Amino acid sequence: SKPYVVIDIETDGLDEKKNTIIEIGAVKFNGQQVEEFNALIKYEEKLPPTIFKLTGISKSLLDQEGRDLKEVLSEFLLFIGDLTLVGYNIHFDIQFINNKLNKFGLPLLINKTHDIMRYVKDEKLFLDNYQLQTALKSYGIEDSVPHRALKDARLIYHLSTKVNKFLARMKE
Ligand SMILES: Cc1cn([C@H]2C[C@H](O)[C@@H](COP(=O)(O)O)O2)c(=O)[nH]c1=O
Ligand SMILES: [Mg+2]
Ligand SMILES: [Mg+2]
Repeated sequence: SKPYVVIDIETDGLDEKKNTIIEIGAVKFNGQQVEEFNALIKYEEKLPPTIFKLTGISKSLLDQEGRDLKEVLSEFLLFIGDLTLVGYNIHFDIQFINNKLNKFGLPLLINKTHDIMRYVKDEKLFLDNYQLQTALKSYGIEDSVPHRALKDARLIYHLSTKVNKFLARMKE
């Protein structure tokens, strides 16, 4: 019943400093209903075709639909406000987002956070592994993970509504 925002990003690599954000997505429960945020990011580098393999995102898509990262980050800060942020291995997203906020002279995140993966690890002890895809199956969600920011955030949000220990902490 408390508001929260599930966040997810896609990147061109794993290094918060040297790699960059190519898509941001978020699903906000504002206390009454759901709202959504999503932007692809303009990109001037060489996207490792392994990124194309994983996400389906190409240079052509970023050129055609991408938006300036600083502008998008400013809008993202307005969308989340000071609400609790939720994710799946959320430190990955926070490390990238804070690195780029700092780079552009924007405020950094000070939001409280909850990580659905932590709750899954404690509830589903016998999972083969703890990739998001594996966790979803364990809770009766058979969707394939597309590795697109808003689509993944929707799946994480759906998962959040099925993890009782998380819901108990967010109640009231
Ligand atoms: C799964 C995976 C992700 N990544 C990067 C690119 C993805 O956009 C970003 C976040 O992953 P994700 O699709 O699960 O949300 O991390 C890699 O560089 N190699 C990988 O094997
Ligand atoms: Mg992710
Ligand atoms: Mg993703």
